[PDB]
Amino acid sequence: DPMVSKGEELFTGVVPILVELDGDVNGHKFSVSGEGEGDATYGKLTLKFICTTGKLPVPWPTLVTTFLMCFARYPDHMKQHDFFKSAMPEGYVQERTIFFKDDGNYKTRAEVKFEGDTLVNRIELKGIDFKEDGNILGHKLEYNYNSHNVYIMADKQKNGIKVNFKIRHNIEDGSVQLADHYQQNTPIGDGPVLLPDNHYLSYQSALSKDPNEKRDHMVLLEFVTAAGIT
Repeated sequence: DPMVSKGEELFTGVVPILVELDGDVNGHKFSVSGEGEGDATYGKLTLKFICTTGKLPVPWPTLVTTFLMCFARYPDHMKQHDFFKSAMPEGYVQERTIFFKDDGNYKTRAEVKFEGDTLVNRIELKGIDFKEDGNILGHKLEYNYNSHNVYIMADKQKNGIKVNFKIRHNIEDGSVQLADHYQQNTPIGDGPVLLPDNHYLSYQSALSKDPNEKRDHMVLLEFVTAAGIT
């Protein structure tokens, strides 16, 4: 399929990645830079993020979703449902509202696209209505991350997709902070895109620290595999 071919030819090997985020949560301003690489053959991403403005005013785990679904491994039987690669190289827009149960919300807008051989994720994040002493602004969230399925459906009328899912972040008292994600993606280009049957992406995410890094940062390892269309 010459369409399926165009995304294979873009993602076949290891692709360098750059991430840039500008944040404002309750007027707490911050900037994060990320670098690393994806290998969609293995559904694999390796990234390191640095808060370049000092202390990150929110927990790192709250940002993991915001900080690359074009790097999903879609099994061979499922290549015709891979919207994300299909939008490339022109890229797509990923928008979210993320409602933290009993606390504030994030509204995110991202542009995911190639800048030459580099896959780039440019993000703006605005957070509003947080409790200065809640789980988020009071940094009560554990530095860890659970596995989660993410459910994709077409949004035919917008030539794109909608994605809905919940993340439960562990609190340090042993309870969980719910983070209910609503998402929409739309291609940046005017060309055809692959619009998927309902399926899901399975995520595993491991958070770590770079022993020689003094800035406030996060090392993120993610594996992402499409499923749910046998």
